[PDB]
Amino acid sequence: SLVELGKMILQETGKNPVKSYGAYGCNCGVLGRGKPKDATDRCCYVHKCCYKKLTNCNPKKDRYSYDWKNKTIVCGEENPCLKQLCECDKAVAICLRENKGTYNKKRDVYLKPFCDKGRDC
Amino acid sequence: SLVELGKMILQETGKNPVKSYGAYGCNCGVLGRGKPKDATDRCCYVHKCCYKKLTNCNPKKDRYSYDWKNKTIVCGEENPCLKQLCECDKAVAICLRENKGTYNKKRDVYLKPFCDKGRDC
Repeated sequence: SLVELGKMILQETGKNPVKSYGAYGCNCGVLGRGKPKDATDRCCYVHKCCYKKLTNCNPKKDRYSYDWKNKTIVCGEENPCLKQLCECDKAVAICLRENKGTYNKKRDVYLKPFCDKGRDC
Repeated sequence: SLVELGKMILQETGKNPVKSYGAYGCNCGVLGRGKPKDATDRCCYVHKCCYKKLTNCNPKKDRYSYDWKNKTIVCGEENPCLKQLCECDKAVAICLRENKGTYNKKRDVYLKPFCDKGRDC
């Protein structure tokens, strides 16, 4: 859920996940997918397609455990669905950190007027 | 939708809805419910119980029309679902305005600093 995902983003990027990625581009936050605007948007695109392959758990509400060892997200053993979900969340947190260099404040809202329909995952 | 809900909260409270309420307490913003920490937190708890009654529409995605008359939110006539959704969104904006005097900036973060399981809607 967002408790784990938002914490990972905070730990990797240092940014408020709700205010910085709650509605970034066409793919970051809620409101689904779309053709990505930038590298940051592409990370969230990757992420939501990771989520869609998961069907035995609920990424929105299911909780899971992980720990922070040597400043690295270490996913715990849960079951396979929850461990797969942990890995999706870890991947996007690292991705967003690596593309902070091109984060653009221009694209942080909720109407999505220019977002095109995304291709199938 | 999210657009109308955020616009209402801005019009009533004068605050940035995402920065001020995107993660306030246990019930404001971020998905999930819990024992409210104060009155502002309780406004969002009632709001999420309001949403759960609705099945014929999507609260997050479905747009509805409302108006601003005599500095008052006035819901348009929509269908019964969208009308009830507008009235839920209107009540949460008014409630947050009413309880601004006890707004506690110790409480606007998303990890759910640790909330107890909420009572049933």
